[PDB]
Amino acid sequence: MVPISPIETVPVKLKPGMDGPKVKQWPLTEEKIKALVEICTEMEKEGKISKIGPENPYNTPVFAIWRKLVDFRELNKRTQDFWGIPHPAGLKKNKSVTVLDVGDAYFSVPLDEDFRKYTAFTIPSINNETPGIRYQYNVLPQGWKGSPAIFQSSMTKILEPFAAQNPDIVICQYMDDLYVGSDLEIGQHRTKIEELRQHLLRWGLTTPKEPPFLWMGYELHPDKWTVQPIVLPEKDSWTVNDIQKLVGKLNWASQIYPGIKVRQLSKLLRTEEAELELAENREILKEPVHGVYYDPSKDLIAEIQKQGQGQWTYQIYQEPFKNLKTGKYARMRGAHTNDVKQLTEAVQKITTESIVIWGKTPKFKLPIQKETWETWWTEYWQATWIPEWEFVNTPPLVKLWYQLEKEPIVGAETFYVDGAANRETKLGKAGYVTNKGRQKVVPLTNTTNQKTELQAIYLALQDSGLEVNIVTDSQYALGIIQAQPDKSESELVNQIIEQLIKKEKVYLAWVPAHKGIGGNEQVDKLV
Amino acid sequence: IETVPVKLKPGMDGPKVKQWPLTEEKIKALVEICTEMEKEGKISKIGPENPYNTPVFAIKKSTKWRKLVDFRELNKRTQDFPHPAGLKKKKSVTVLDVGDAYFSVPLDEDFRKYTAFTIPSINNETPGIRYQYNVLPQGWKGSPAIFQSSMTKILEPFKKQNPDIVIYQYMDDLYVGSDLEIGQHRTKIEELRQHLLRWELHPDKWTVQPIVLPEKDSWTVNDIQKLVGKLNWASQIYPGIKVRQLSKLLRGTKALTEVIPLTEEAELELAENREILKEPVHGVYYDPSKDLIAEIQKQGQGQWTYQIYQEPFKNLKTGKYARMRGAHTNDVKQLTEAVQKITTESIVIWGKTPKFKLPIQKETWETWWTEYWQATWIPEWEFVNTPPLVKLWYQ
Ligand SMILES: N#Cc1ccc2c(Oc3ccccc3OCCn3ccc(=O)[nH]c3=O)cc(F)cc2c1
Ligand SMILES: [Mg+2]
Repeated sequence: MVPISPIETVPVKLKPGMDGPKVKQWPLTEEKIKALVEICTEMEKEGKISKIGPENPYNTPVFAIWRKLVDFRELNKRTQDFWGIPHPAGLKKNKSVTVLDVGDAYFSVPLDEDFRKYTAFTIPSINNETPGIRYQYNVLPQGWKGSPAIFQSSMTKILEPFAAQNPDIVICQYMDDLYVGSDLEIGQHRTKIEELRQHLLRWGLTTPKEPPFLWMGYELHPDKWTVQPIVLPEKDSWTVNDIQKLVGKLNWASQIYPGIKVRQLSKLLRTEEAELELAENREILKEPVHGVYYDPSKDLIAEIQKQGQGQWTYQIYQEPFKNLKTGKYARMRGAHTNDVKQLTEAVQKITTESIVIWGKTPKFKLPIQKETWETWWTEYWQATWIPEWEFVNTPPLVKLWYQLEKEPIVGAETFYVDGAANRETKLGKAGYVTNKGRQKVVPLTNTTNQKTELQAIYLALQDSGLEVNIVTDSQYALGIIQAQPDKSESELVNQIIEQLIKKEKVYLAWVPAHKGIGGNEQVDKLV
Repeated sequence: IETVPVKLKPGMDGPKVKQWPLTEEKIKALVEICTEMEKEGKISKIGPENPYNTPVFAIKKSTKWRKLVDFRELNKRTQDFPHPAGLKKKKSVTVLDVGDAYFSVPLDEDFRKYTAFTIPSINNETPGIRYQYNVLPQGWKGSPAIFQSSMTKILEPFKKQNPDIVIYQYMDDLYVGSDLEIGQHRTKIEELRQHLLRWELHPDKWTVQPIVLPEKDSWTVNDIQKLVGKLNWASQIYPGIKVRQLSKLLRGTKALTEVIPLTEEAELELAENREILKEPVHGVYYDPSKDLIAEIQKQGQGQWTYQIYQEPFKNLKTGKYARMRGAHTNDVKQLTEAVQKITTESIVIWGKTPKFKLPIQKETWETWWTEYWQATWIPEWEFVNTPPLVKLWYQ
């Protein structure tokens, strides 16, 4: 007998202060008992388990479905703590790719002796007239918390030297499988696969699929990758769970499939738009498309498009018309925002995803003028940055809709504005006075201070020329306008934006309230 | 040569922290470096029985890649283990990297499991390479605390030779203050370095910035409105600020560009305000127990302002930063260098790092800050999403 290379066990402890699980054995039928007796008998013959005595207080429940089912949930709760899927678009094209799934994975790796005492289970005897049969595991049990970690660690440990000895091949390892690949000749590749199988066999690991590979919702073909076909459930009544599943499926489809919109359906989990959206989604899922694999010798490119309503879409590719992958970005929840910020966030996201998948940052093609971005980042109070990028013109283009002056405008009328409201009666007033004598006060029902100050500014914008200076005492309004939203949840703010867009020059000054500063009248709106 | 027992806080478990994605070149550098460190027994591979993980990335101080470990979580979870106030009063201070010594001291066997880290793989094609430290890791707060005695015994003759020199130690860095001349300072630093082999900051050129008001022959309405706003702001800081006579000028409705002549009461009031602002701030103390807060504002054109305080409107220090090195086109690089400088100054003055409030979105900073970061330590930070009105008041 050629001696099998020994696998060194991983020391395992329970959680501190806890003891091993003790659970009464469930009553079972006679057939179940016989089946379990036979199974445990042949398993004991193979050396996966061993028979124990009364000295072990710990008991793990067991069922039969044959096939044995040991429930270690309690042991899992009392066992200690132990230490992302690969993305197809990140894979590199190889002339040959072989899959090797090791059988009897967990049962091929030994268990730490000092922990075997806790994996003890008992087979109920017939009619309960004799003591149940006692057993304990000698290898990694199926369903035990610590099995996969120890298994994969052992696997890596055994795999290191072969990988070191063969730089001309690439080996991936997910969980219980090995994915080998090379640009060698078919015979040489198959031979090296045989060698690997021999090397694994030395340590006592048994190994045996051909393209296309059905793996983790993906379909892997030699020259390309895609997703397994998406099935959108059709029912006249859509429940919350149905919408969650539909959102999950559409998100999963959105990686390869460009233009997938999920805003409405996700908004319903807090219309004609939603129906047309899902119909367009069924329109996109009509003719399937394939993604390609990654070539390190060519530049990595990500192009972004504004999809409207806080939605963005991006394509990652190296050559035109051939995508590596795609995706989308929904804007974060906020009261105010502009296109440039959302674009920046989207870029950040794509960047992180890229570094995860390809280990590098791609060059960006963005729908924004260099000048626009320049103005933005130079005048924006926050610090902001984007990596290397160039402007591609594919409307809608991201632009700055209005810009506030840094200095007061000469020849421009000066609108001193103010607004106030009564807290309990919700009654208020808003208006302005100017240096040319122009005044206005408007009374308002159902409002607050902020709304009346905003309203005052809006009034100043409505009744003024192409160039205007505006004085306000509101830190709130100035706070909103200094954030430069191009869109807002509040209709008033949107109207003010609409006013600013029409303006040529606008200077927005601020003064402290109730300091007796002339032209600033809190007295008109207090009545 | 012998391991001193190290434990954790009363009921705090070891750090489990997600390793963030690394670029390919950094992963390569870390692989090479950690291979070399594995050959020298500095670190050793571990199994799945170790749940704990601490983040790790790669920097450049020199074209050689350096290994940086984010020991923040471990430091705050590590159990609690004499600031030379004459260090900030010195003419010059030079910082040295004495981390290379830390790897000569063995680490307590029971604590190593907490210093576990993972070199990540691209696209998750293989499991990450996990290591644990066998010696004292750089970036851990316990390392200088443990090496403190040895460092004392090493630096004893140099300190006894010329006691015009202050010596402080923080993390992997060794601060040396003196009153000498830059050339003699560099020769002294060379002699100190070769003194450590056998075994450029100017603190006096910083101050606490006063609040200044404009001096003008003629004032526009806008000028006076800004003045009144600024003085009103300053009223929160200083007791005797009054603006009623200046606001008295603004009375009526006038164009922003119209020139308004100052009265005698207005000029007097303004002068009184100047005299008040020339004084320091009343009752400003440092509390070693409380936390240091650093606020930074972007002024544009490479200009950045900052304030270190503990209580609102009670600044322990204020400063500016306009230093331009290759950062002209990049805001985030600028902010990173600024945060570093501020943290260093804070280390010199109080012997500890402050908590920052960065004028940046979390996502941007979190994505890019590790590219420009040359410092062996790391501070804590939070993000201010609302624009401060007080920006130009510090300009
Ligand atoms: N079931 C299954 C499964 C199968 C294979 C997986 C996988 O192949 C690779 C393993 C090692 C190096 C390169 C590999 O692939 C690159 C792309 N690629 C794919 C298929 C093909 O036929 N040709 C080709 O070029 C990598 C992986 F990350 C997961 C895999 C999963
Ligand atoms: Mg008001």
